[PDB]
Amino acid sequence: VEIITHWVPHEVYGMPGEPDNSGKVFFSGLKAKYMGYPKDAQRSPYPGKYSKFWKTLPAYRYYIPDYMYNRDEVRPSNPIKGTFKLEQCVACHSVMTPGIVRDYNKSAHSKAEPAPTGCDTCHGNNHQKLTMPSSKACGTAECHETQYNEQGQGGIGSHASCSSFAQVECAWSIERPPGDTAGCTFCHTSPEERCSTCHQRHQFDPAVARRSEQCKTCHWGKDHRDWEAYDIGLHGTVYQVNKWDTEQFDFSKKLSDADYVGPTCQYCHMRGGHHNVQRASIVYTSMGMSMADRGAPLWKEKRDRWVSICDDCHSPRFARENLQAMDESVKDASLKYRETFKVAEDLLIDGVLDPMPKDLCPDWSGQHIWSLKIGAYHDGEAYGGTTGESGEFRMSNCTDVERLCFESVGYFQTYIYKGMAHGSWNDATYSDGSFGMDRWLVNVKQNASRARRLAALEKKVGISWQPEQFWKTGEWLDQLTGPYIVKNHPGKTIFDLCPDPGWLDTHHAPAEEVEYIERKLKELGITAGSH
Amino acid sequence: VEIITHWVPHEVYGMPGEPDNSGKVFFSGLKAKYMGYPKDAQRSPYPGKYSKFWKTLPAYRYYIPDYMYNRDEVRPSNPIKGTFKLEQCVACHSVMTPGIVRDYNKSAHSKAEPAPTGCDTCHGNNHQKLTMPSSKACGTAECHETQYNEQGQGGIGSHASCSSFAQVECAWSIERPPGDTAGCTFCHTSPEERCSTCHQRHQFDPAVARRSEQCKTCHWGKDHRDWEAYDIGLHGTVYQVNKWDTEQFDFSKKLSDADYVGPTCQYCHMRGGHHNVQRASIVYTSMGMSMADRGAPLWKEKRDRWVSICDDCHSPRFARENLQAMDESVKDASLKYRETFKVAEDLLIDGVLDPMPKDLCPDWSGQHIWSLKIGAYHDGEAYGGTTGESGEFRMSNCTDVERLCFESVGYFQTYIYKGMAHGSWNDATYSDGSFGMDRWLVNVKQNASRARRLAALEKKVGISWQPEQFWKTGEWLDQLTGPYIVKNHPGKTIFDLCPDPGWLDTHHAPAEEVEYIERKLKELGITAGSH
Amino acid sequence: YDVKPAKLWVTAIAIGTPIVGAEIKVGDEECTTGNNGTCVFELRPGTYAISVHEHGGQSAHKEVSLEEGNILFVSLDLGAKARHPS
Amino acid sequence: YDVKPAKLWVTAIAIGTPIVGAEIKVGDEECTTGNNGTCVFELRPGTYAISVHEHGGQSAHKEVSLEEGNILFVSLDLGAKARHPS
Ligand code: HEC
Ligand code: HEC
Ligand code: HEC
Ligand code: HEC
Ligand code: HEC
Ligand code: HEC
Ligand code: HEC
Ligand code: HEC
Ligand code: HEC
Ligand code: HEC
Ligand code: HEC
Ligand code: HEC
Ligand code: HEC
Ligand code: HEC
Ligand SMILES: [K+]
Repeated sequence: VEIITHWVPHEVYGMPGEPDNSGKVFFSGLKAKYMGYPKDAQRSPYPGKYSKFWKTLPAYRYYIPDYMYNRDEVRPSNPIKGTFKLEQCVACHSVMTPGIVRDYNKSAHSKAEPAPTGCDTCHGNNHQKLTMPSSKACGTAECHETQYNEQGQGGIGSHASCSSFAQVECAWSIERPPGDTAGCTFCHTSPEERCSTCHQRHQFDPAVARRSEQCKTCHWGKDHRDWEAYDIGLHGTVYQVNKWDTEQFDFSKKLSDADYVGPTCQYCHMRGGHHNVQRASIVYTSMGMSMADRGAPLWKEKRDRWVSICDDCHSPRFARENLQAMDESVKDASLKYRETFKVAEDLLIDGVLDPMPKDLCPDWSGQHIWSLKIGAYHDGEAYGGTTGESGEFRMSNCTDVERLCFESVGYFQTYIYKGMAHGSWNDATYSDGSFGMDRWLVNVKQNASRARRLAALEKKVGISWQPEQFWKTGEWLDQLTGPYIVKNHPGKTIFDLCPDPGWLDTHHAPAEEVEYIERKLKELGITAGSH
Repeated sequence: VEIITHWVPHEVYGMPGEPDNSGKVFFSGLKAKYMGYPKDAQRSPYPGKYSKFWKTLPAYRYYIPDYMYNRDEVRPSNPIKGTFKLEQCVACHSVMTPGIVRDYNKSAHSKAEPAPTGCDTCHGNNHQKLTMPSSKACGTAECHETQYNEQGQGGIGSHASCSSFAQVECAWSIERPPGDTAGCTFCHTSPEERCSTCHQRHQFDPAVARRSEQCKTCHWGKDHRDWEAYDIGLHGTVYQVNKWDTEQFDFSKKLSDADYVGPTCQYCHMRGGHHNVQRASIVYTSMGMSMADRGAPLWKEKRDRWVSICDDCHSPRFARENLQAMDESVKDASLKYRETFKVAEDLLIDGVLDPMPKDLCPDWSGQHIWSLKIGAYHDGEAYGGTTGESGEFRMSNCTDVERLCFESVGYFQTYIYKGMAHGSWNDATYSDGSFGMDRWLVNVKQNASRARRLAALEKKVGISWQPEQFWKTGEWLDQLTGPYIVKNHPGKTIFDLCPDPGWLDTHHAPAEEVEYIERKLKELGITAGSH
Repeated sequence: YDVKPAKLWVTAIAIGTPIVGAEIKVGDEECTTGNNGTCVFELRPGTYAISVHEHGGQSAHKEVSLEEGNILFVSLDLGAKARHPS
Repeated sequence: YDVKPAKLWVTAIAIGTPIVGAEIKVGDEECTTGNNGTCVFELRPGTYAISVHEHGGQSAHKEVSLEEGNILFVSLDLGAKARHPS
């Protein structure tokens, strides 16, 4: 495989210094002058705390539509003028966008009486004042308030907050050029903002929404192998073998009446058809990066509920003990990471980390706080930042040791939790699970050893190592928020520049959750934690 | 993505030094006090040679049930008392565990005459003396002795020995806390011990068992991409495209009458419905990590048999030559690894390996033998251990060079064998195949170069490098068998402490296998090998 | 003959997030927003003044002319000052 | 009326692996295990003593009282001493 520099007409070859947005071919993407995203392109600013630093693309308009499409100031132009009846929407679009009309005609919305839920009902009559319907539009009292409210019951890390918190206040997305993290906007906003999730537009078929694969489009990959774990496990094996056999899986049945041979994502997480997908969750553990013994007496009632779900096709004992095994795997995983972290932390404390945070490019905030610093556990001069303030947890713009630590807990550890939870034994072991963390521990130790050996040699020979320029600056690094803040707002951080209240300021844990924990801690006599 | 330390009530935040089994959330899994597995929990010891060092979880009771469930000393408690008729099992469980009864009612067992094979037939009548039916229970002369005996014909690395040898004497499982390798128990024991494998309980449908996907649940992932190779190959393409077309794939037919358009795992490995899945195998090559030219005249008759299977849908020549290509890929792969190993071996012999085995944590045995040492090929002071004794082959608790060597032969090389065997061209090349080994060879060479450059600098400057403490000890390392043996049984190894005969002591190669090899070696005039 | 009334959706936003408990006045009609931050009004043809008020002291205004059988979604953002804890 | 017999499963093991050749006697009926390592007995209701004797001079003893139409699986682990090569 070569970087092919032939056949394609030369007239279209980009030469050094030429704009990257010219449309010319730059071999291996080299030598081009970075022009950045089109800031003249008609679009919407992102909502939320960090609106000012949120670089947006036109495409984003669809993804948080109430703010980014539906406001008069933002709504995009449309070449078709006039206000139309439903008949007219259908007739025109049946040819202009055939698939949409094909889908609509299949939908229950079209057949509804006395009046159908038509294109105009969801989009408006005036073609110059069209709107994109958010979850709020679907969730009106007259329509589907039930499902909206159900979903909205979710806490942090649920379908209720995956846009407003996770995405709108996403560090990396804000930090980087848009497009670097474009996929994050397209993935994160959907569950909260668009109800075409799971049951696709414009058919809105609950039968297709009941299929496991619906979840895979988001619940897969590097930091949550939810689909992969389920799919390859015996539940997923049973599923793939039987899913088109109507005698084994009847998707026409409502989830309350679901009598499948094996479970679906929906069978477990959307028990009874409840739209709060987090309803049965025990405790939020930051994607499984944070650790908890879910089998502990503290969570007895919550674990019991899970056993009630498995009860459908297993003895309580079998399920109880299998989930206990998961708990053990989770605990043993964090044992490994603690050892891994110690190696990394020691490099920082001994100041032999290559390089130290102060010699890296400033983080998204415009600070030189240690990547791995957790404000609740770490405090000191070496870590940086104010008391209680965390670092920008990342796999980018850091040392190999920092990166491998991130990968160990942020990727491999999650494969153990999700793997064991969904019955994928290999995901929890060989397939980048337990043995993934093992491999990375070795990698961290080796990197620590090398860095310490160099530091020792340089001391004795009397070299004071000057960290290289590429740790500080570079073509990509220069485009980040960090350097911009340091240069243009010298004394301040992004938090200073964005003083508005965040999601966490306005959204708290439900009263019943605090009430349960306090009751159980008193019942068992365990000390409460700190801020 | 952050380590989120907010929203979740503080009362449940774990603070440094607190037990990990409290049920409190430890951010990134840090600062918790490791309490280890519940040793007070009612369970069974593991069977076999290393019983004493085999740490077990309650859940394991199901997985080797004859020893771990069915003995009076071990059988778990049950809240339901009485001895019952079959009618009673069905009626009660139809509500208590609905799915099991749904499955049972579909099964042929329920319909059997003059008497059905009921819950009581497999589990017993006394609810206080319930048993879990192993392969021995199914394989009684009165029932399915045929399938039991067929499966039992398998040698090492078959479904006949995957529990008794591979798992019961699994180095890593014994070495580590349980849960670290919990998935290994759940995966390995099944084929040998539980006949609910392939044809799921409680339906026991041979039709579902005939589907390729059945094998995927175990035959996937880092060290055997059996499913992945098949699935993505043209056989797997044909399969996925046609599997629900009854005209192309009829799963109601017995394997003797299978007239599919394309092959299934069962079509090739379980020819004629024979339960010895290894029946057609040429020679055991340790997951394909060991190398053999299967196309050599020595194995002519065995390769010919494979051509007989491919013959069904291809010319003998086409199949012959395609499998010859596999042989060549396998040989060329080991050529690469020999170069890779040489680099690693040279670091050990020159004593510049960072660090040397003596400065690592003791292995599972309580020794400091070199990870990569193969007793049959390696002997010397530098390697460690007695003559003929191997090291603990691992990806954990070693150098990067050792780790990368393991990965090269233990992961990437297997993708070449399995890839070429199943028709996945990319698995044998780009997708971590041949080019995977290439990448790791570069990685090994670089690590060797760096280690040698540091050693040279330290000699000239007069530093004698003290290997760091983290190679010897650490939060996870301390929990292993190695340190325990060194501390508590100073003079001895695990083999001393577990003197009982192992699997290899009581199980030998079949007479016909030795007879064939001896006949062929004489026929061709090749020298026999050594111990 | 039945004059088909216009349907007007009014969504109250505070830089992205829905405002709960805001009062929307359209003509003579009043609606106090739920979790949606959205009120749906069925109105006879004519020109109307939409006003969104919230207890923080922030307001948004828009005048809208509705014909027979019109459907219009209106999205009004009241700024970051309209965002209140819990 | 038919006095439905009791079915007795006797599994001989040696820390895991089934003991081949081992013989099991209960009452008057004498069974000797194959590769399966299990003997299925059908007995008239009553009290019966189970004895598992081997060529390698190792035995395990137990006793069961079976009612009408009982199914009981018995697992007896004789130990590592009841394990010989091939
Ligand atoms: C993408 C559009 C998604 C689809 C389709 C589904 N889910 Fe989801 N889910 C998604 C995100 C972005 C998030 C949370 C992000 C965050 O704010 O942290 C979730 C959350 C969940 C959870 C809760 C996880 C937790 O840590 O508490 C569950 C249990 C969950 N999702 C399950 C789930 C199921 C079963 C789905 C199919 C029906 C499904 N999700 C669809 C993104 C998307
Ligand atoms: C009809 C056969 C289609 C063609 C041709 C293309 N797409 Fe599509 N797309 C289609 C459906 C039915 C869906 C699912 C809708 C849902 O509610 O999820 C999609 C989905 C997308 C998406 C993601 C959904 C979203 O974020 O809105 C994108 C980004 C998308 N489609 C874009 C897209 C592009 C760029 C295409 C041309 C190359 C294209 N689609 C083709 C149906 C069809
Ligand atoms: C995937 C995680 C989903 C998201 C996000 C939303 N919905 Fe859904 N919906 C989903 C499933 C699996 C089902 C079938 C559940 C069942 O009871 O069997 C549904 C069903 C609906 C329905 C039909 C209600 C009924 O009569 O059973 C409606 C009206 C509905 N969903 C609306 C809806 C809305 C408004 C959403 C956005 C907030 C929404 N859903 C999100 C899966 C998922
Ligand atoms: C039932 C057998 C399940 C099926 C089918 C799927 N999942 Fe699940 N999931 C299940 C359990 C018991 C757990 C552990 C919950 C606990 O804390 O004890 C999970 C975990 C998840 C999570 C994490 C939720 C959290 O609180 O952190 C997610 C996001 C998740 N599962 C998603 C998911 C998806 C997308 C699935 C379909 C492919 C799926 N799960 C299958 C039980 C079951
Ligand atoms: C023989 C053909 C069986 C009949 C008849 C029934 N079951 Fe079974 N069951 C069988 C096997 C091989 C296994 C696996 C045992 C193991 O060691 O893992 C089981 C397992 C169970 C379990 C526990 C496992 C679980 O899924 O929770 C239960 C609770 C169980 N079986 C109950 C059960 C009932 C109620 C039956 C009558 C309808 C029944 N089984 C029939 C084999 C056989
Ligand atoms: C998990 C429960 C498995 C299922 C389902 C299937 N197989 Fe398997 N297989 C499994 C293990 C753990 C092992 C051997 C482990 C060991 O002791 O080394 C095997 C072995 C085989 C082999 C022989 C491999 C060899 O090196 O000689 C073959 C050819 C094989 N398995 C094929 C196979 C097929 C075709 C299956 C589906 C019908 C299948 N296996 C199911 C684990 C599991
Ligand atoms: C019915 C719809 C089920 C629900 C709900 C859950 N499981 Fe399941 N599980 C089910 C089947 C039909 C099977 C296949 C049985 C077989 O013979 O292989 C399984 C399999 C498992 C397994 C693996 C099989 C084994 O080792 O015994 C495990 C570990 C398992 N199931 C556990 C489990 C848990 C913990 C569940 C709740 C979260 C659960 N299952 C849900 C059917 C169904
Ligand atoms: C997967 C690798 C399997 C394991 C492990 C076991 N069996 Fe199986 N079995 C399997 C298949 C693919 C088939 C269909 C084969 C065919 O001939 O078409 C079967 C079939 C059976 C049958 C039916 C026998 C018949 O009339 O053809 C029985 C009674 C049976 N199997 C029993 C059985 C027992 C007792 C097992 C444990 C030792 C066992 N099987 C393991 C696939 C697999
Ligand atoms: C026929 C075309 C096959 C299908 C379908 C599958 N496999 Fe296979 N497998 C096949 C061959 C010719 C070989 C090489 C055997 C040799 O030594 O020449 C293999 C290899 C394996 C092995 C390794 C066996 C060994 O002796 O080392 C395993 C474990 C294996 N295959 C499993 C397997 C599974 C699980 C499949 C379904 C997904 C599968 N194979 C498909 C031929 C064919
Ligand atoms: C033209 C439309 C064809 C007819 C009619 C038949 N076959 Fe064919 N065959 C065809 C192609 C394009 C190929 C691939 C050739 C290549 O270079 O790879 C083949 C291949 C074969 C082979 C060898 C490949 C194999 O799978 O073993 C054989 C043995 C073969 N064809 C035999 C064959 C027979 C017996 C036919 C009559 C029933 C027949 N072919 C028809 C194209 C065409
Ligand atoms: C009344 C209800 C019954 C009757 C008449 C039978 N069983 Fe059971 N069984 C029942 C319950 C509530 C449970 C779950 C107990 C718990 O874990 O809390 C069970 C469990 C089983 C099991 C699983 C044992 C285990 O978990 O290890 C088996 C294998 C089982 N039951 C079989 C069984 C048979 C064969 C019966 C007829 C003779 C039978 N049961 C009767 C509830 C009830
Ligand atoms: C008798 C049997 C026949 C007849 C009448 C024909 N073919 Fe063949 N053919 C036959 C065999 C046994 C084999 C396999 C030979 C071997 O590899 O050991 C073949 C092979 C082919 C092939 C494949 C050639 C190759 O491997 O490269 C083809 C393409 C083929 N046969 C085609 C073919 C055609 C077109 C025939 C009619 C004119 C024909 N065969 C007749 C057996 C027999
Ligand atoms: C594996 C390699 C390989 C084995 C070594 C050989 C010789 C090739 C050759 C190429 C070349 C050359 C190209 C052109 C691109 C370049 O940059 O040099 C490469 C393309 C490629 C694609 C096209 C994808 C696209 O253009 O978007 C595809 C589909 C490839 C897949 C095969 C593959 C089958 C599974 C295997 C094996 C190889 N390639 Fe390739 N190839 N290839 N490739
Ligand atoms: C990619 C990233 C991303 C782009 C950069 C942005 C900004 C996000 C935001 C988050 C945050 C924040 C979370 C919460 C966890 C934490 O530790 O900070 C994270 C969660 C996440 C999940 C939930 C899994 C769970 O909780 O078990 C899911 C399903 C995610 C998937 C999307 C994804 C769609 C394919 C892409 C792209 C990203 N995420 Fe994320 N997100 N996310 N994420
Ligand atoms: K043939």
